[PDB]
Amino acid sequence: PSIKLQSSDGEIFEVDVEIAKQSVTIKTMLEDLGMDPVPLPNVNAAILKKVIQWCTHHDIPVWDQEFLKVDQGTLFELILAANYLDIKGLLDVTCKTVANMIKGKTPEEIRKTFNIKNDFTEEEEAQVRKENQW
Amino acid sequence: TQVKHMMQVIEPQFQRDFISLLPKELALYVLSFLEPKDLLQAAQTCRYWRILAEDNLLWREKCKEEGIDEPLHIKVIKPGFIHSPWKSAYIRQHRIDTNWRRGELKSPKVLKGHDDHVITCLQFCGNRIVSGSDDNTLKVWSAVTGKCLRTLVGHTGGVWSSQMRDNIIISGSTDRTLKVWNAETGECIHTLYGHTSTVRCMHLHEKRVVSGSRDATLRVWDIETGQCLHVLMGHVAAVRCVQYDGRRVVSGAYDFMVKVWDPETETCLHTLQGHTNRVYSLQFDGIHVVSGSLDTSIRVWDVETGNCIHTLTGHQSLTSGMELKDNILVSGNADSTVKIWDIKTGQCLQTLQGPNKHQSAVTCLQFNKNFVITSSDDGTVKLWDLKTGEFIRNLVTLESGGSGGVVWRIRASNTKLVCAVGSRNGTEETKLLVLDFDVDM
Repeated sequence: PSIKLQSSDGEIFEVDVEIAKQSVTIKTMLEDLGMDPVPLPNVNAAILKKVIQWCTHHDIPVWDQEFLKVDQGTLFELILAANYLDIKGLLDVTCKTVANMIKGKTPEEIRKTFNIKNDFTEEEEAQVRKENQW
Repeated sequence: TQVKHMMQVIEPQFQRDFISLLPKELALYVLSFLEPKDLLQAAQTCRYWRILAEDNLLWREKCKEEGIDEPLHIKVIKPGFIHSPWKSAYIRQHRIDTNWRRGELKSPKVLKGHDDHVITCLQFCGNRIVSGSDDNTLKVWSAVTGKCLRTLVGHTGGVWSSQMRDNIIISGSTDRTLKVWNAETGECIHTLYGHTSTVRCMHLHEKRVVSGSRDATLRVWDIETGQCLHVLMGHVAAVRCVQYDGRRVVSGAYDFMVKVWDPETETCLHTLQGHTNRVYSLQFDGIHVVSGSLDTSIRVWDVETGNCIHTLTGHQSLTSGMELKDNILVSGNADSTVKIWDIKTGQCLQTLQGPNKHQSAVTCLQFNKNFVITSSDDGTVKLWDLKTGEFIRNLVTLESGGSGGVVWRIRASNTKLVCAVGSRNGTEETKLLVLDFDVDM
């Protein structure tokens, strides 16, 4: 079959059941709470359209990595979309994608990637560096 | 919790970064994908990140990753910081590992002992070191202080096999008798007679000690009762090595044979035939018996079938040392070579040679997931990268290693290295070198 779910935006999405049931949240609301239209307050059409795209498509997969080539805003959006929709898959991929953005050592560089102001006082930063020495 | 508690106190508010905005949990589910190396870097990012990279449970795993299992709890500066018992426990290891690897050798605690004699066996059971010597004595030391705590005086023959299990030292001597000792009181609580020849080896397992002797018979002794529960007779030659997992008694005798025994019924369950010569070293993980012979080879047997599983060849001489762990075998060989094998695949994972290979015979070896510590007649205790098989450095380098100085046996704790150093000639006073690779935390 197929079921309809409503993003926060208010946009209904005709997404094949199972394909959408990849979101145990959506699944739970479909099989347990039974929502004619599955209201997904935490996910807007923009992202819900993205999770579905990811879901209707189901170590960082040789595709998910591209699909997540998107900017941080979206990534973050998906981390939540996934987390909210409880889509372990999407969540792992995205979160990892972020992690990978970190996997590269150098605090300074890690910041240049997530902005991040070095809010460490003189002594502090030192201490942090001494503690996370390597 | 703990991570939450940190925020509500340090107040690292306002952060224009991806993870700082992610719900605490998700930011963690993210950082969790980072290897400790990264987390540590991520932790130097910003107070916020630091606080996250500090999630206790996050390391409890990264530790069970490096096999820590025990989180260290150090024991008062400005802006409090709830350190993760695991992150620190992890760093401790990383550092310990590092202190081992490139950590400056601190000038070891010399444990002058067994003057002009050979430390024929070494036991290292946390803080207590038990050096067995052919000077008929054993000395219980403090890897800690380095002071000789006791000298198990009792044997009339030289000690050649030793086993220990906290306060319970069991020594086997040429005098034909094992001797159970109280490492604390240094008193001989038992003198296991039954062996007519030299008690060459002995493997202790819980309350029992199977002893191998030149008498061709091994004897299972009750370390507690002092009784000799069993006598394994079936070896034509002398038993040089013995392994007792409590279930079976794998033995290696100069009879080229490796006998697997069911102590209980004094029955040689198996006679492992395959060594064209004296089997000197034995290893047994309850599943695979790894015999190491003077025949140059190391045969990986199937204790169950008795069927040789692998005939690990490569060494050019007598595989003296041999440590088996997780089906990974590291064989110390008189060929000055140490080899690391995957006794499952029979692959010779590594060979510890190289420009910094041992010059003379490898006498002992210790190894963990990270390194292989190898002692040699060359007076050097080398630290090798188990994984890469690369020589790392010489933890020890007897200035006499070449002029008679030698390192007979070594025992490595996760934090320190005990080395039985000495020489046939008076160039190295027999002693134990206790190198400490712990870290200030």
